[PDB]
Amino acid sequence: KNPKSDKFKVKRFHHIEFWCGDATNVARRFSWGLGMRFSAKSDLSTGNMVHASYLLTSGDLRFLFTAPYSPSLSAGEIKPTTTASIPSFDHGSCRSFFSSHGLGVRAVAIEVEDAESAFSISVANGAIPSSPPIVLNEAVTIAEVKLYGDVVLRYVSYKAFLPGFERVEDASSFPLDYGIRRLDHAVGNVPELGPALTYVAGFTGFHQFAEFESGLNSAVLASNDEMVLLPINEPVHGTKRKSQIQTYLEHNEGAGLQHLALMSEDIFRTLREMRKRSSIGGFDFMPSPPPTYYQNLKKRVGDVLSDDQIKECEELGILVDRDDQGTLLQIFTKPLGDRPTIFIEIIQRVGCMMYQSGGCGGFGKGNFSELFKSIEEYEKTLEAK
Amino acid sequence: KNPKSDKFKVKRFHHIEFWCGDATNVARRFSWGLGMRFSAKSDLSTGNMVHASYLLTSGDLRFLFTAPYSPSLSAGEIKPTTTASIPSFDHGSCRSFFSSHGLGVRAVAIEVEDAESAFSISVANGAIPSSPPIVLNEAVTIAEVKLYGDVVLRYVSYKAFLPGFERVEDASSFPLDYGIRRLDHAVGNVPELGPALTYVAGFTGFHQFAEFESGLNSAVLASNDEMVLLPINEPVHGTKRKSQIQTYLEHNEGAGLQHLALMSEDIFRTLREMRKRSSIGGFDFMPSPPPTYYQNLKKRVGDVLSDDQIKECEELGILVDRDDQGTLLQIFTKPLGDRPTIFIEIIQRVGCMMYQSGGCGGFGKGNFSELFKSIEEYEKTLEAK
Ligand SMILES: Cc1c(C(=O)c2c[nH]n(C)c2=O)ccc2nnn(C(C)C)c(=O)c12
Ligand SMILES: Cc1c(C(=O)c2c[nH]n(C)c2=O)ccc2nnn(C(C)C)c(=O)c12
Ligand SMILES: [Co+2]
Ligand SMILES: [Co+2]
Repeated sequence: KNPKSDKFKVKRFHHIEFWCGDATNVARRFSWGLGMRFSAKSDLSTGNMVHASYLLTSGDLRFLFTAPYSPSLSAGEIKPTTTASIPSFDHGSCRSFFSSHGLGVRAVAIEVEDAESAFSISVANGAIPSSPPIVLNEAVTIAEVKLYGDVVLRYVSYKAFLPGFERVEDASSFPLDYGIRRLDHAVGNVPELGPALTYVAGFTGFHQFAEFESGLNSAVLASNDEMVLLPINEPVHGTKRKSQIQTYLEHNEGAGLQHLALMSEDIFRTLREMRKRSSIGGFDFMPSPPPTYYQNLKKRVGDVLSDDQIKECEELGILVDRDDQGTLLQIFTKPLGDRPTIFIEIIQRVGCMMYQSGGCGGFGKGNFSELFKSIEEYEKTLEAK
Repeated sequence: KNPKSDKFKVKRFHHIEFWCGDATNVARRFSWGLGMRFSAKSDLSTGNMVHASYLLTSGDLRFLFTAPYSPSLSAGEIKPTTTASIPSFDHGSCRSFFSSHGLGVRAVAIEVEDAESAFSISVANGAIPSSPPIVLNEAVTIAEVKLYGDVVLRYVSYKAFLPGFERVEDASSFPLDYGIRRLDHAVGNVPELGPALTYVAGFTGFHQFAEFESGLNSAVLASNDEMVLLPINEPVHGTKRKSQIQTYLEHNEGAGLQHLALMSEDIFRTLREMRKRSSIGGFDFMPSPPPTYYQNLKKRVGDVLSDDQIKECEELGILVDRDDQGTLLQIFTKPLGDRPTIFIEIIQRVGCMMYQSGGCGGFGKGNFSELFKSIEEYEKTLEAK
């Protein structure tokens, strides 16, 4: 049941902004590791004396990497005379964010029909303001409200990347592509799920998205057409193995974005490409499930995936779960940086054709149980041996 | 003339430590871009609750990348009970360094016979102390004194990487190698050369190394066998084109390390490998000199390099200079990070065989003149056209 109760018109995920210490090195590492091309920049070479911002793209996926210059470079400036291309940026906030959380997501940006109205309605409905609506070059409006922790939800709307950004010279823009195409969902970790859900659903009108002992409780908020999907987790205390949600909050110094799920148009090719680069500057993946997990795949997805595709899932370490409507293939990277906080999910969904409906196949909640049972069977198999 | 006046026994460059915001992403980028393998780590997985440190190696070259965790993780600790593997590390200092300078070199480390005596003698001779001698696991002694700006000169001595570091698992250690073999020299930029030279030569006993209108004055300090080479630059003001040394001081917020020169055993192969990766996560190089520069190469190094090697220098953008004792091949990267501050030089020296004597061929000072004349001739050639 989707009551379609959005309080403003939301279109789709627009971009994700990382706040970095050095945006150059993070962006180059992500570009090689994820197969995203350098598409736009705003830095000293474009007249920005305030921050360095580099944009990577793959299909519709946009990752923005931003870091501050020395404040001394823009000492003469005031907000009305700023050279920053993102006027919500603030040296002090950026340094405090990164000092407090390390590398991670500052902004989850969604495209809306009218960012000014989205901001007004949001705050009228309980959102905590972060940056007021600002119109850039009479062409794009940006506004920001607090989402959770130090993460903001950013509204962007276009009259017809951003003004002040320059498209990147083809020589520096190598056309990497490993198959990633868009942001599927963006997941937050919070100390208390209930108040976080009430707050965000409160000011967006986003509804609970229906789903279907291991560290978390979660719920998913969704836009009208369910193409903007915002899951939120809380830890469950008093277990035997410590909650990874609690571990996150400790190392992140509080709530923040936990993982970004990136849709691939061919998850086999994405994972082959990413795995070739894991030890030469790219991203590492979580340890693969045991062969028992994959033997168990025939009995639950044998009608969707052939035996060859199931064994290709096994070679690549890919997980599979299924809804009543569709099938999901997924895998998780190790943490993106020094701290055991943010990671990335690669995902591809099968089914729910009408275009594919958002969230088709769920989010893989069933894989917590299947991973447990598969690890237990595998140990018993070898113990027997 | 080398008066061999070192005040303690200095062996060779040991390592260079970068202070980072996220050590994971900088280290992976450098590894791919320079062809250095992951060799050792000290982080949460080794019991270090204070900092993440990752060591890359190529031949004898050691790059250490370090970033702080949340101070909350080590709140219970005191220096006598620390889990840090580098006891001079300090959260506040590291955050201030990076906030002030961005990505750059915190420590130039040299191996000495006795780090405690090197520290005592240094301070007795004017060095400003930074971290007192500390003996690690009864096996290695580390001490630090101020060099210039927020850069320290670090002494390391071994009884027989560092205690508390673990060697890295072969799977995560891909044996990259593009030919780089050791640190040749490490160059500082300061506002006033005279007092910097007096200070450092004062407490080391290092002597001036003999050399042979464009932005700088420089001088080179050297150890007894001239294998530790520490050039220092100051800007020259009142020129037409602004001094790149002054630009550095402005964007770096004061003095600091300007470039690291990395010796290659085959600079042609290094530059081919590095240039293939420039647009896929590696390092970019300065714009190549015009063809006139390379036509002029025959008249000054035609006796050292064949016409094929000279045209291979041209394909790769390599510079050539020569002393009265040896020949030098060199090239410069664009800045390593967001700010126009630190960069890297790749170098290979021809001559002075006895082993090769340090500094053989100089540092390429003659290339400032040759680059000017070559750019002038090339423009006149095309202007004529
Ligand atoms: C992150 C994750 C998801 C996931 O992505 C979501 C779960 N709920 N929602 C809304 C989601 O987006 C699904 C199954 C998983 N199974 N095992 N693991 C281990 C490596 C610890 C997971 O991390 C894991
Ligand atoms: C850095 C550099 C050196 C160098 O490495 C040293 C010069 N003196 N000492 C002690 C050194 O180590 C030599 C010649 C150069 N010619 N042109 N350029 C332009 C790209 C701006 C240089 O940057 C350049
Ligand atoms: Co997910
Ligand atoms: Co040099």
